[PDB]
Amino acid sequence: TEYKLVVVGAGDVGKSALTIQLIQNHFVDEYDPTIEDSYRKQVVIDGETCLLDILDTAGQEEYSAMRDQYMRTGEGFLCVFAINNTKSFEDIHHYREQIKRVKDSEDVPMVLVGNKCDLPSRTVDTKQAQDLARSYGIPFIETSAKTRQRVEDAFYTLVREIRQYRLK
Amino acid sequence: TEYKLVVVGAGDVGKSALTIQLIQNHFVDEYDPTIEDSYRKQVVIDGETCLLDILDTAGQEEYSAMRDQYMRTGEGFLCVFAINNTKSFEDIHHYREQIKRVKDSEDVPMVLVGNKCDLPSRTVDTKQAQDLARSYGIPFIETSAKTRQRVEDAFYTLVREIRQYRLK
Ligand SMILES: Nc1nc2c(ncn2[C@@H]2O[C@H](COP(=O)(O)OP(=O)(O)O)[C@@H](O)[C@H]2O)c(=O)[nH]1
Ligand SMILES: Nc1nc2c(ncn2[C@@H]2O[C@H](COP(=O)(O)OP(=O)(O)O)[C@@H](O)[C@H]2O)c(=O)[nH]1
Repeated sequence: TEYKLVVVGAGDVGKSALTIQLIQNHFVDEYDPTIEDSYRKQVVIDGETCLLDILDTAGQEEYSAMRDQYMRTGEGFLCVFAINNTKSFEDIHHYREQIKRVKDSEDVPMVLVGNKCDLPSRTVDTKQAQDLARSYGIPFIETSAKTRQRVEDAFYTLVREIRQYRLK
Repeated sequence: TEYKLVVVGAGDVGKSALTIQLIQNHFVDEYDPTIEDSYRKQVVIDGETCLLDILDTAGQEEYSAMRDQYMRTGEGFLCVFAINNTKSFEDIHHYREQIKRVKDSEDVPMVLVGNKCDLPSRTVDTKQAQDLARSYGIPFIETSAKTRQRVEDAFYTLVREIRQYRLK
């Protein structure tokens, strides 16, 4: 029943930073007497219980067996690039296309995120990213994990996209 | 075709340390003109191409949707405890039992690893661990990522267990 969110994108774009900040602000301790220690942590976003996973394909993950499994399991995807890393923006399309193939679906809940919007060394313009999101039919949000701008907004937006998809 | 190895165990036992050390010693750059950049890194152990994944269930992973997927995908498991952490040893049985349920199999290639054997603050005796491995019918090896003792031996042993299982 939980909303299954997957954060995906190139290395070093801030996927871990964004996810850690989200957890810090949204984790709760839940009483559950059907488990050994009687309490478990969960993340609740916009009234919805959420599971969170990060899909990397670089570094250690260039050796993983699990890429396609993450894409099959995930329900909605936060597609992250960094606004000072043109290659990370170019890499978005590959991840989206892979997700659609693995899920065998034209309709998958996604949000495009341009992270590191605090930085002055921008090489990806807001309009380039807007154009990409418009083509996909999805929201685009600029965020900063460093300055804590729109981090919550990005995850809330994805939760809404999943909720809408579940109504279809 | 690749051998799919999963490293599993409690938090802080040295799963990342062991895996990083293995990769450092066994990664190769492979020529493959069917991919964009023409080269990809792979890990080769005992002549076998291997994929590597780490299954954690604590910390960030207490929020994951992926536990059972790791267990279904993995072919052989390196079940790690630390010899200065009695709880991590007690936790092994739960992981093994979960793996067997998810895989719906009584026969799964595994190796039991007691890591941190460099430490003088031992609370898990070699004989306790030997007894557990004997019950399961699997090898037991003590390792140290810090002093680089038997790290390669642990992964080679698991590769042999998988190879034997593939012959059945
Ligand atoms: N300036 C800035 N740095 C960030 C931001 N988010 C992450 N970083 C830094 O970018 C690097 C990569 O972040 P990380 O979370 O490890 O990225 P991942 O590899 O995508 O998980 C780290 O040094 C972070 O501190 C951000 O919004 N602004
Ligand atoms: N003394 C000692 N420390 C180790 C050894 N392996 C890992 N560590 C330390 O134990 C801690 C946890 O290791 P880590 O690889 O992060 O464990 P994981 O959470 O199971 O992936 C870190 O501080 C490591 O440096 C070992 O063989 N000996």
